[PDB]
Amino acid sequence: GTSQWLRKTVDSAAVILFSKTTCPYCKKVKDVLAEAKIKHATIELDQLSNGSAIQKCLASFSKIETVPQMFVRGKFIGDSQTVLKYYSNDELAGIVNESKYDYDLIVIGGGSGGLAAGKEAAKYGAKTAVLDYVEPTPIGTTWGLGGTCVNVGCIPKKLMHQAGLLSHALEDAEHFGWSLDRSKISHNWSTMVEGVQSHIGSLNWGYKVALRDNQVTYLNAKGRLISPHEVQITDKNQKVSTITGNKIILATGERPKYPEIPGAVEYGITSDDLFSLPYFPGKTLVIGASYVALECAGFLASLGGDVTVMVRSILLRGFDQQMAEKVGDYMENHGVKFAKLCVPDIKQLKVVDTENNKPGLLLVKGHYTDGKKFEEEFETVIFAVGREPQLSKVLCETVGVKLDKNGRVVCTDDEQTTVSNVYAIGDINAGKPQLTPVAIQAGRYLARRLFAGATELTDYSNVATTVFTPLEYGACGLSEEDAIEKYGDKDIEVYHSNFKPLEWTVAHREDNVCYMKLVCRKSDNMRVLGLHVLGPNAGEITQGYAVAIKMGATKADFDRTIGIHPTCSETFTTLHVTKKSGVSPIV
Amino acid sequence: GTSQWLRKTVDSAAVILFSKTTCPYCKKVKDVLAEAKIKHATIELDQLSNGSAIQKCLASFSKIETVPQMFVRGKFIGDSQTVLKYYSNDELAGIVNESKYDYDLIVIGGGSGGLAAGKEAAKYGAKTAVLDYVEPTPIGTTWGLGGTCVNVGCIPKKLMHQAGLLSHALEDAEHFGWSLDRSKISHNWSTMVEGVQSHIGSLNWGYKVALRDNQVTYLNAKGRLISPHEVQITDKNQKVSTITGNKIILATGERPKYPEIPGAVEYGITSDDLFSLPYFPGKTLVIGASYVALECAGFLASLGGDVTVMVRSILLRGFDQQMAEKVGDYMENHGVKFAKLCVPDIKQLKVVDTENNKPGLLLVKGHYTDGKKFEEEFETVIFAVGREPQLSKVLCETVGVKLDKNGRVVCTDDEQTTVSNVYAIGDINAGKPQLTPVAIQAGRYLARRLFAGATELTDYSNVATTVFTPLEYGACGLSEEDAIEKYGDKDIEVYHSNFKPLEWTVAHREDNVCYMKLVCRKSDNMRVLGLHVLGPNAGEITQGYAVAIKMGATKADFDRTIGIHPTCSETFTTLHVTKKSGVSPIV
Ligand SMILES: Cc1cc2nc3c(=O)[nH]c(=O)nc-3n(C[C@H](O)[C@H](O)[C@H](O)COP(=O)(O)OP(=O)(O)OC[C@H]3O[C@@H](n4cnc5c(N)ncnc54)[C@H](O)[C@@H]3O)c2cc1C
Ligand SMILES: Cc1cc2nc3c(=O)[nH]c(=O)nc-3n(C[C@H](O)[C@H](O)[C@H](O)COP(=O)(O)OP(=O)(O)OC[C@H]3O[C@@H](n4cnc5c(N)ncnc54)[C@H](O)[C@@H]3O)c2cc1C
Ligand SMILES: CC(CO)(CO)NC(=O)Nc1ccccc1
Ligand SMILES: CC(CO)(CO)NC(=O)Nc1ccccc1
Repeated sequence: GTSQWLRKTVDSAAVILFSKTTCPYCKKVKDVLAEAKIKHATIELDQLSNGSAIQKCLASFSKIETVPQMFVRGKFIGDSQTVLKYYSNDELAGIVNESKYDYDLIVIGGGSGGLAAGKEAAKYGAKTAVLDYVEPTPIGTTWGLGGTCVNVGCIPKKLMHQAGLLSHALEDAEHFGWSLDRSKISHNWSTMVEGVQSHIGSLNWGYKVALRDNQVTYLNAKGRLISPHEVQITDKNQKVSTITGNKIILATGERPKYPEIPGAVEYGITSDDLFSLPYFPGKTLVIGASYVALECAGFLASLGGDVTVMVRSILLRGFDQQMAEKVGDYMENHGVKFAKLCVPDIKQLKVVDTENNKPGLLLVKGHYTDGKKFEEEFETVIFAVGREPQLSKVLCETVGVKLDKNGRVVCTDDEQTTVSNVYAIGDINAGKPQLTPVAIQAGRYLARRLFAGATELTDYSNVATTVFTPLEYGACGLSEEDAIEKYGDKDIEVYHSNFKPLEWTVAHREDNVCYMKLVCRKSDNMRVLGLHVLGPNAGEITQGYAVAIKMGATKADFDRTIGIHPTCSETFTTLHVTKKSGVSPIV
Repeated sequence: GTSQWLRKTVDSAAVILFSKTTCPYCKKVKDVLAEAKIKHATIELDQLSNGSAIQKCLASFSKIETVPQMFVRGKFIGDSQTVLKYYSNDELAGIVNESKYDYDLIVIGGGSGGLAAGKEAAKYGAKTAVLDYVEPTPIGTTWGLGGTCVNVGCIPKKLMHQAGLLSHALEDAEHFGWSLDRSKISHNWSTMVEGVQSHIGSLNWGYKVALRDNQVTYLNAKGRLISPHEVQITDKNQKVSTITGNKIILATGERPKYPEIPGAVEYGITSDDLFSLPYFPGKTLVIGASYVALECAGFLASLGGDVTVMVRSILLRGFDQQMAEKVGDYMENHGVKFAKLCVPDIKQLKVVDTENNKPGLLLVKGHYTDGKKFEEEFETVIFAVGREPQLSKVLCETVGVKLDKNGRVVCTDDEQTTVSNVYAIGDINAGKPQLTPVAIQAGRYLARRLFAGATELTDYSNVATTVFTPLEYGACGLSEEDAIEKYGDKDIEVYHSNFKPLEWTVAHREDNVCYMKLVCRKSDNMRVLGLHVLGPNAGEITQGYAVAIKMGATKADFDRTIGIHPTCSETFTTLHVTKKSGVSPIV
């Protein structure tokens, strides 16, 4: 396998040096390259147990067995004498810049995965271009470099969640002795939006600066792959041209869906529009039941809004349903109205006021499963009914990249498509968790395999999540129902408990609402298959346990670890009530 | 070893039944015991790989080899026929209540460890008494059942820390769009104290109820062990008497120290007085540099107080000193004044006003190492210069319990003292981390070994901690300097990074102040020896990683785990900058 690995590494690396840490000839080559500003990968054979065999395999390309050996785009360039010869004759820059293609890497899509991949590739001498374009929403909203998370996703959504959490901080502060009157304080939507957007703008700019400082070419242009190595680009002035690249990474993400009902596209909005909305939403209907639907409904209500969520069947399909029910129950007790077993069939009553920055007014008609009609007025209607790629705008069908029935790219476990120089990362990679840290790990690990000879793959199993609803829900591993489906009910033990944060005591909040559980496999030493927690700071609670689950933690490992007091997370270290026992989990 | 274990178990268990889950004769004995309200331990031999051998060893006491076999205080009572015989003749209650001693267990001290031990022991039929008495402070402060943490420790200190955190929540809420003016809001100390004390009172009462519901005898009396099995008690009316017990658990904790300078006892206070203080402290001097000193100084300043800390040498001796310096630097930038390299030499200017509930006024004189004099007026002076047991008030020297040079009890790894029926748990156990979850685990695990045949020991290694200063500091494992001392500098690699909470962006708080590091051992697969984090919610961040460290996590385990976004804790999953490299950790 050593020989297979070396051949793949030489063929794909842009500029790579084989070396040993103790060789002065290697040092002199490194210094020459560093003086001429030639970036490159380095593999130190004396730090690999397999290095003596690698040194022998090198001779298949170079006909020598010594170090240093330097390669450019699949071709042996020289040993120490040869490299210094090129340098002395001002020949080196020309050799290390010679390519069949304009770029070693073209990334189509400048989001979480695509930016991480392009920056990492450039570190190893890959001449890289990042393409990004933001197709405007139906009402015309657009934004800058950085993708869905930075502009219309994790970042603004958690900042608005923080604004909602502070409403309860203001309430709590009275009980802890502070002299404010919460009932006389109001929230200004546009003041919050301006602060959120000023931070997003600093991220847009920071990404352009980072690309420039890594020598990456940034093009604000729509990309379309028309053959394995050719990308057609259309710029802001509609000028069309073609660039070529050796490796291609598709990283174009998804966009929100609309239901096919009259008025939906013309009068409703999505999460794409919400985070820069110039007017306050007012009385709002959220249609949908995804984590996006519930997170948005949740902070709108905490800011003081009149909020309804219209649910076709269940909440958070695909998540543990006991946990999802507890999430929704908390929201209903804290102001959110729910129209259950209900679907929509939208009429405009008032146009948005772009002068006084005030919302319009809409009539929503729908129906319930019991036959009753739904008819109610709202100032804003938000659709959160899923997301999808539109790869037909990115990818000519004749190139030969295989898609699945949902239109996502079918990849091997190293992100390779059915076209061997083309790779896909992030939300468009079929079957993978659709999360920002996953896309970043995929893109960075892929760049190292392509251009630095790395072997490490991304591990997509047991990736932890957090839903940032008013009471947050964190999880890692299997839901209880999926564990029982896989192993049978007799092989599953579930430990659980309610708890109360210490911070809730003086504030007079609820006793037996926060909740956690460990779903375990009896016949495998009580292995922890899934961990679930409903409570404040659930993302901070969950993260560290994801390392232990990755390592195969059992119930005994949780028991022998001592808790930190006073914390919410410490309740995981002393769990003892099983579901099979029927004993109540309440405190 | 099976035979040794069985003999120890029979001798010490109060009421114990040997059984198999599938035996109907065992079931009938369980039902009779449950009807007569006789609590007991149960060991199911068919759930132990060693059970066939245990069944044979039982014959050394009973001369039979069948199940069920029932034992009371070291004596075989009978098989199924014999037990039902006693029940039918109204003889059973008399047999299971027969003892040489008043109690199977006496616990001296009703705190974290002592309450946990007494409640667990009672579950297995041990007739238990818990003794608790609170010696008043010099000014007369006293409190109810539950020990140091509940009354004058973790619980009130974290609630007052929460009150201080809310000051910054009020400030932040303006930037997130809320219409309050922080500069017009004040804090009322006594309103906060009343709420904190109402919660503590609910815990005092809940413990008395829990003891009553477990059939534990609670005596509010000072205990003194005068021989291995005799405890002399003095009650609230000064009446003296003697009770006897089979096993004794010493769990009496520590109390604050004072420096030996004029005026210290008469005019200063300690943490024992602070948490129920009827007047606001006003301009305050904290003398000391322990986690107690810095936590108290920190929340007093966040509530709006004029606070000075007087430091003899370093902060947080025994903790990682880079981390301790960052903690103190944050406090100094946020209002706390520090009198460095300074010691005190206290005069009264005004007596405390017990009518208008206002503090007095004090003159503090001291001196610096450079020869300058310290002289300044303060309304309150708090000493936080360490804590100590006073076991000469608990333990007659003739009993034979060995103490160390600091006066703590010298124990084996199962908490046994040099007197074989006497055990020590919690803060008075020499050499152990002095923390509430440690005391609870020790007491509960000990009760199960004494009265239910358990074998599991408490693991005191790599127990995680959190200091609840204004910016919190969490840790698990070795400090960097201790790791280098143990293994040498060439064998240690340190990965580190600054970070900024997303919540701090819109609030305009500091860029490169939060900080984390992983201290690793190169020659052991980059094993993580210590983890350290300075930031919000540091206790929630740290707890879950303590399970992975207990399991032997390496740097590779941290790398392959995916982060949760956006969280502070996720920065641990992507660390790459080493200290040896000299690259800056800033963002
Ligand atoms: C409301 C919401 C909240 C979320 N919250 C979280 C959260 O808390 N945590 C989390 O981990 N994940 C969260 N996510 C998911 C996260 O945003 C995505 O998983 C992540 O952004 C995926 O990144 P990506 O690189 O696959 O694509 P994207 O980030 O979508 O970036 C793709 C980019 O390519 C551009 N593009 C498309 N076609 C072309 C073309 N032809 N030419 C050029 N450019 C093109 C797009 O306009 C976009 O800029 C959230 C998502 C949403 C919608
Ligand atoms: C200010 C402060 C803050 C702290 N914060 C934390 C924190 O955040 N987290 C943490 O884990 N730990 C914290 N601790 C430590 C924690 O309080 C102790 O580790 C824990 O209380 C130890 O419990 P214990 O059972 O050993 O003794 P204690 O809790 O002290 O209980 C012993 C009891 O025995 C009584 N007693 C003494 N002598 C006799 C006698 N002769 N007869 C009868 N009764 C007697 C005492 O009055 C007391 O009620 C803090 C401590 C302090 C002082
Ligand atoms: C406890 C329980 C179990 O089902 C009711 O008994 N909760 C819900 O049903 N919560 C919910 C809230 C809003 C929308 C959908 C579900
Ligand atoms: C960065 C550094 C390093 O020493 C100063 O250069 N910090 C301190 O010294 N912090 C500190 C604050 C209060 C009391 C004691 C120490």
